[PDB]
Amino acid sequence: TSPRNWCIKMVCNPWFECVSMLVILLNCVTLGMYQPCDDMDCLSDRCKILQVFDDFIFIFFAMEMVLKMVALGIFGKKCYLGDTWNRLDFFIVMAGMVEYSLDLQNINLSAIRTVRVLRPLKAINRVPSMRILVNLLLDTLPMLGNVLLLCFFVFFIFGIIGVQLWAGLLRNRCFLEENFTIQGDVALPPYYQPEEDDEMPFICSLSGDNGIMGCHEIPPLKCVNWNRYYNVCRTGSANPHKGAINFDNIGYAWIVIFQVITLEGWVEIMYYVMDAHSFYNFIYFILLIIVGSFFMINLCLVVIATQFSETKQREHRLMLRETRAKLRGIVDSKYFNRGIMMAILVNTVSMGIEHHEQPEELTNILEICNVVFTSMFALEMILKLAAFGLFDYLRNPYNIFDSIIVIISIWEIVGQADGGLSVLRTFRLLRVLKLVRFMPALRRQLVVLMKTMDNVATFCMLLMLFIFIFSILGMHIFGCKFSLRTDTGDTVPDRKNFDSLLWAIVTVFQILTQEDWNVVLYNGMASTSPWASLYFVALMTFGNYVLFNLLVAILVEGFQQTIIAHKLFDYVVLAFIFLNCITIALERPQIEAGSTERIFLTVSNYIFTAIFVGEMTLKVVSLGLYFGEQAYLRSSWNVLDGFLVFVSIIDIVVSLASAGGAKILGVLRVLRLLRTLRPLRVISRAPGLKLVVETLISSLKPIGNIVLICCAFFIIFGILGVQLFKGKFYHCLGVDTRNITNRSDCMAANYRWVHHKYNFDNLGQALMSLFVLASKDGWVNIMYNGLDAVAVDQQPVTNHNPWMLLYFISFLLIVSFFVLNMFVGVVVENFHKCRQHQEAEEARRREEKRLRRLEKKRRKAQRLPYYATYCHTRLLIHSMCTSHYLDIFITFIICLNVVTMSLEHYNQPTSLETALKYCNYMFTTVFVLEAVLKLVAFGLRRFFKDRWNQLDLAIVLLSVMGITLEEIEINAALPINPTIIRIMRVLRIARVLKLLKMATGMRALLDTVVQALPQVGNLGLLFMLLFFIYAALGVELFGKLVCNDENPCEGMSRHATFENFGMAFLTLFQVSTGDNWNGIMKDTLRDCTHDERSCLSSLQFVSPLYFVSFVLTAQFVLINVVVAVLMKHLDDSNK
Ligand SMILES: CC(C)CCC[C@@H](C)[C@H]1CC[C@H]2[C@@H]3CC=C4C[C@@H](OC(=O)CCC(=O)O)CC[C@]4(C)[C@H]3CC[C@]12C
Ligand SMILES: CC(C)CCC[C@@H](C)[C@H]1CC[C@H]2[C@@H]3CC=C4C[C@@H](OC(=O)CCC(=O)O)CC[C@]4(C)[C@H]3CC[C@]12C
Ligand SMILES: CC(C)CCC[C@@H](C)[C@H]1CC[C@H]2[C@@H]3CC=C4C[C@@H](OC(=O)CCC(=O)O)CC[C@]4(C)[C@H]3CC[C@]12C
Ligand SMILES: *[C@@H]1O[C@H](CO)[C@@H](O)[C@H](O)[C@H]1NC(C)=O
Ligand SMILES: *[C@@H]1O[C@H](CO)[C@@H](O)[C@H](O)[C@H]1NC(C)=O
Ligand SMILES: [Ca+2]
Ligand SMILES: [Ca+2]
Repeated sequence: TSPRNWCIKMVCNPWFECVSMLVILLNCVTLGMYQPCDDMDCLSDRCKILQVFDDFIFIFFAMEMVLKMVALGIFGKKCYLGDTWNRLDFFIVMAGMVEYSLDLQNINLSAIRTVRVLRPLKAINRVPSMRILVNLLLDTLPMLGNVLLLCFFVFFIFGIIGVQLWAGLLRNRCFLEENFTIQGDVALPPYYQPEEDDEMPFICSLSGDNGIMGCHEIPPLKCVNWNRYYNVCRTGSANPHKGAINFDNIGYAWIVIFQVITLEGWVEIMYYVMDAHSFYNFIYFILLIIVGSFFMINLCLVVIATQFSETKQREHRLMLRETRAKLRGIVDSKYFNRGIMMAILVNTVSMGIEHHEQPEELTNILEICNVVFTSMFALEMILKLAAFGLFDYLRNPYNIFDSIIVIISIWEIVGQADGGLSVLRTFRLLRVLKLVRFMPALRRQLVVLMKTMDNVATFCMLLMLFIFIFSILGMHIFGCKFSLRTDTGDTVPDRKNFDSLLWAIVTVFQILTQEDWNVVLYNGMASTSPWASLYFVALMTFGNYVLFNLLVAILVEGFQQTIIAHKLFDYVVLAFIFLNCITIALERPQIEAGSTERIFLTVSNYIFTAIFVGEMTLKVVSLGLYFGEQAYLRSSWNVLDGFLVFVSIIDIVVSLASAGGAKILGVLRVLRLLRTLRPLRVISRAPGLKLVVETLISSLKPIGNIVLICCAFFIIFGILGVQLFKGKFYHCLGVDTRNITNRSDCMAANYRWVHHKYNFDNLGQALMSLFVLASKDGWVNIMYNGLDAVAVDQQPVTNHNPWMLLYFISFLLIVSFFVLNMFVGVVVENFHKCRQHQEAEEARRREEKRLRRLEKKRRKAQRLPYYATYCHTRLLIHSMCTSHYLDIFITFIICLNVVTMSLEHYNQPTSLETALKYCNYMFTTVFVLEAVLKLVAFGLRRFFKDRWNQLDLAIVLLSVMGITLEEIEINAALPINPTIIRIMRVLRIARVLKLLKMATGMRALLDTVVQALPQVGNLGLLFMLLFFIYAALGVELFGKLVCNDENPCEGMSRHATFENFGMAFLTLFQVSTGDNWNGIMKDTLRDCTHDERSCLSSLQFVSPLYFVSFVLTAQFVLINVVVAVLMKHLDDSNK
């Protein structure tokens, strides 16, 4: 109409969307300027100007809203409320109007002002690529409810189990005696805490609750041992982490289960529970890890990738002067090119050598060699411009980059006054990048990565929008509420605060990477309210388990003589190797010299070596050592077996050479390390594992180029870190660590000059610190050291140079991009091979599948025995009482059961106890009723043929078993062990399993997982083998590492030390989960008090290599498990 026609031209004008983006970004800038610490009631200048700015922003938002209503209509498809984001704009408009009205009404109510944080989200609609991507995500969300139902199942089951086991157990601190007598000056706290303010609480074990740490393990204070008076412990206090880690409610149990889904703070709460209730809760926590933290979030990855696959496909289916020429000859010689490669490579090596406290001669050699390299590069400059001409030299921009490098180097040499030595020397690293001009594979790989980034960029903007929104939300709700209290005369703010958008964004990025996100979880749950954990739950879930899986999907679909008998010899030698494994898992560094088991271990080594040399001889006489083709050493596995048996022989020889063992103890160490390497022939002696290892290697070449590029970036950033941080990672750890600046001040105080184990002095230490950074573990402390670092021998000061956040976070982003590229390369590599196999066997498989549709035709009507029950008083039972009208009742009763179990907590009302008793009676009675109903509906044939009525009968049998024991405590018929009652209650949870019948999506998805168990099981066996090998190897390397007060541990707390074997298997699992693995490797590399050779040994060479290699192999194995699940899911999508 005419009124509509007046404004449609302006509304449809792209100038309107341009000014919409302008004001959206201006609104983002206005939201970013909030200073929660300083903007107190907005009694400041910038507060007032920002209020005016936001006022104008809301005025324009209201104006554009009314313009679009009066130009497009309301409440219709063509109308304004047609697109989703228009409704969102209306939502912010309404919320802002409400906030403005309450501002007029003089009602502060700082909770609707916390809707401003949603205003940046409007930028999604006013960007085409962003709008398409977000619409695709919103369309793939409704198909994610299945894995969200899996999430609910394996959160609720573990929440019920946790609340039923450890309801309030975490609270029992160790108190003084009940009637305590003190002469005077009562300084004893009511209970015992090792650290101040219950930072590391002392959760005991109750009398009857067979924990481990039971108040007789108290640290003897070292006068009078005041600690021994903490005798009895009772369940009344605040519970650990300022009341944040407990199992009282089911919300708190869900918080803890989430904390172990993200694999952060796993061990701390694990040992909290072990202290509280029982040592055997490791089954609970390890099962939760394996099920949730790996089989859930990676099923989330699989589901998002798949759903985005056919959601891309669905939308896609809707559409569907004479010397100049002579001087060139020297250039294109293919050997001069290699000579300049060698020059550049040795220049890189020269830049890598520099370290802290250089010898005076060494830096001179470095600068002279720099001059030589700059002279050679300038010679190439002048040569190529002459022999080619100006245009030809400038035709290729690689030569332009070379000229830039030469100019910068020359200026650096010339600029010997100031400034040049600070930046241009740091710019020397550009010469490393000249290799791209030469390596042919790293051109194609880099171009492919840029082709990917052609799709990543919009998703990067989406991620930045998301992180900005949540950083603003954090500033709003956590501003000035994270203030750590006074310890030196002032309440210094926590480093992971939310007081400024710089710190807000760094903290939100840190939370997304899952490093010390539990600390901010606790300090935001103990400051505002326990409901503040929803902030972190939403942040982590949308970021990691939705958005990052979305990016993975984006990339994946962007790409897409003597007699010989060999009947059971392999199987029997596999059994022998397993027995060898059993005796390898025993060589703990705790056996007394000459003990009974020591002799057994020696003789077992001898007999196993005899068996292996026997099979060696059998194989070689069957084949021949190297005597022609088809010999013993013509396969990789046979060569490995030969190497292992030869190592065992030479180790036995050296052991028999024990007489005069000096100077060969290192040789014994090396032979023992290879002895740990020994249990690896199971791969050779098994077909499935051998095939899987072959496939794992075949899936490593396609990502080999990306691995080389990422190692090159590690070297580049290592040299950069060496430049930036040389002697700056030294601090005076002492009583004060205050009012002191340089090391001379510390030596005046005589505290200590502590040298961090993670620092950038050498390039090897820089590379180890960079690997710790790039594993998104322990990287926050490294970053804090970087920002704090000041100079060679003075105290780092807090946030001295925040600009180094760029280094420490750009490294994380580049390594993350390369890791996602390795993951997608592995996925697409498996895709090709599995696709071929599919074609072939599935063509034959779709022949028999039409044969199976003919089988259903056959199925037909075999006079189904409904008549036998019809008119037999079951005329209603078989049909009218087995229909979906009767099973909705079962599902409703199950949901009521779920919400009843979700009500148990600590100190619950006894009235509520009896209410749950009656509800449980109701549920059990109706379950028995429906079991009888189906039993009379049909006879014993389908009773076991259904295979699900079996499940219902098992559930009702367990239920009636549980309820009967309750009556025993009413009539006091017999004293029943409370453990049996606990088992019955904790296994009442099995009534959830009946939801699996109607959740046909659960059946489909879990099945799709199930027919991946060939590959998943084989990789799991390989992964257990990796744990075995690396655990034995760690037992011998780090076994003698004593954990005590004299050696204050950081990562190996109580049962994670490498002392025994199993205590090393636990810590290898903990490293595999990436929880405080860097801490553990900090414990391993540690100069001791000369009490053992291990600290003073070559552990610096092998411990970082140990941990790095284990982390890499574990991650690769788990990635290939995920990939196998993904390809089986896509093959199921084919069928
Ligand atoms: C739906 C969830 C999973 C994602 C959406 C995130 C936010 C919309 C929610 C999740 C966490 C909630 C916060 C949890 C904690 C806080 C502090 C909490 O503490 C207070 O009572 C402060 C009272 C005051 O400041 O006067 C009040 C609710 C609030 C603001 C909540 C506001 C709304 C939040 C940020
Ligand atoms: C399947 C096999 C090839 C690998 C897995 C074997 C482990 C499950 C078993 C085999 C030997 C067992 C170890 C045998 C010896 C020890 C030392 C033992 O501690 C002590 O002897 C000191 C305390 C004391 O002496 O009473 C604790 C059990 C432990 C770690 C056992 C942990 C579990 C182990 C490693
Ligand atoms: C390639 C990325 C994925 C990981 C790189 C792993 C290794 C190549 C790095 C990590 C740990 C580094 C080692 C860490 C410790 C040292 C410091 C330095 O040893 C010293 O302290 C010298 C003084 C002395 O102890 O005598 C020699 C380099 C070295 C072996 C480093 C050599 C290079 C290592 C093995
Ligand atoms: C440190 O220096 C300050 C200077 O202001 C002084 O007041 C203080 O007594 C010194 N010592 C300690 C332990 O703080
Ligand atoms: C180190 O700090 C002290 C503080 O008393 C100062 O006097 C001195 O100049 C500083 N620098 C040195 C010792 O090189
Ligand atoms: Ca982690
Ligand atoms: Ca951590």
